[PDB]
Amino acid sequence: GDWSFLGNILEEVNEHSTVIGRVWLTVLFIFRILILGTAAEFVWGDEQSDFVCNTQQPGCENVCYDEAFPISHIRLWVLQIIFVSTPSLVYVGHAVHHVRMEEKRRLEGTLLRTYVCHIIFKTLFEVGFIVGHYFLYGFRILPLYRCSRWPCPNVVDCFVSRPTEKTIFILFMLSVASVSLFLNILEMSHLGL
Amino acid sequence: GDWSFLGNILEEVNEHSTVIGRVWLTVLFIFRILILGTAAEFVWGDEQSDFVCNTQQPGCENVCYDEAFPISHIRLWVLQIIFVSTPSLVYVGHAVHHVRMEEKRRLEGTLLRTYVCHIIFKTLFEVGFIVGHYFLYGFRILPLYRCSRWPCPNVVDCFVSRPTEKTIFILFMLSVASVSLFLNILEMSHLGL
Repeated sequence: GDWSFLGNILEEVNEHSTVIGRVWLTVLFIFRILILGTAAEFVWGDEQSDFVCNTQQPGCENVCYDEAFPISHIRLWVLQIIFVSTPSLVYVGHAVHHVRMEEKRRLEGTLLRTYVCHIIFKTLFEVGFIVGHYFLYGFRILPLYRCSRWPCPNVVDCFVSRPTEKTIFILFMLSVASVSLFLNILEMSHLGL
Repeated sequence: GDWSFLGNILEEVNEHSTVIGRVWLTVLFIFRILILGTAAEFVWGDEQSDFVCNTQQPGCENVCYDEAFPISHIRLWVLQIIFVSTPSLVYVGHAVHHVRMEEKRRLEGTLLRTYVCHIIFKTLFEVGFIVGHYFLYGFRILPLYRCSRWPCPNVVDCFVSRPTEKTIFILFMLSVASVSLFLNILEMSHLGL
């Protein structure tokens, strides 16, 4: 997809942020969005097309693929990016609002609170998405999925496409998110000092 | 198949037998062999060809059909006929042997024992085949057979050809065999008197 607008706003943010914050935005762009667009999206391109179940029951493949993957990982990661970005948008909006107010007439006591809260919310969203991914899928995609969802007769064997590659990228994204967390915590500590 | 030779011998027997015995041979011919040849054999003609399993596993249909029907009913009935006929052959052979012996030089004390024993053995074979059929297949062929025999993945659904018609003929043959038993018992009683 096209991320140009979000990139515009976030680049604008870069100016109004801590050094750790600029590192965080660089990470967001390079190791999440770029990889999604150029590496991961191709990996999941044939997720359902090459999902194959050992049966001749009509509709069994559509229901078994939907059971194994209620939301695809790539879409989960899209949502994750958007939600961890939103607070930064809030903060830069507050900043530009104060700027226009001063013109009509940096991290002051008024902004500081908003900035800290935005770091806090980035952290909360990151942790939430990581936990949700863990419970939904674990962190490994196994090649065999056994499904007993109607209309499938008894339990059928279905086989996932590219399970090892998908696992590699799952773990890669997990690590990127953990790095984001570390950065957020160090930024809170730096402000504290 | 061609039953002409057995028919020759058994027709020869008809002369050397009790009235109940002639009824028994008439039953054997009309209600077992004729039906097999003209009715039942067509019913089971497509037993494996129209046996269908819901799977795309190669070899699953050959192993699931062999599990459901280790011996086909028609072949079981063939064997049954042959084995219940053998003792009558023994007895008529004994009779012709005594005839030739007398020529060189009816139910006497010598034959009577053999005759009674041959009735007894007809009865034993009939009972044995009936019991064996009961344990192997019950007396109803259900339309759905569920099979978990390698190479089938998990349990698969297989569907039998002509289950209701096959059930009708199963019960018909059971009844014929029971009539044979009643005849044998009445023949033993008649001799006893």
